[PDB]
Amino acid sequence: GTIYPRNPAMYSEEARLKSFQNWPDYAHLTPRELASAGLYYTGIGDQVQCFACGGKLKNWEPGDRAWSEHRRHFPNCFFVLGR
Amino acid sequence: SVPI
Ligand SMILES: [Zn+2]
Repeated sequence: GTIYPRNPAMYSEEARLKSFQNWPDYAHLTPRELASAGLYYTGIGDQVQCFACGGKLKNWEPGDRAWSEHRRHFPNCFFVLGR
Repeated sequence: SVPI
């Protein structure tokens, strides 16, 4: 293909959801919302990564939404642009 | 949030 995901295994939303098993208790966004936006947990802090573009986000703040943060920071991601 |  002409595009290729940074993490093919995390292609699956269910695989992304499972990655949040040890998502920290202070991290306010839900695994549901994050996984739906393409994001999976890297295992460090509140840091997540997109399976598609490979961008990483951390230090979530109140009012942040997963999709709007993903699109603001990585607007050329194919998952963002395929939504 | 911020990018890494
Ligand atoms: Zn992305």
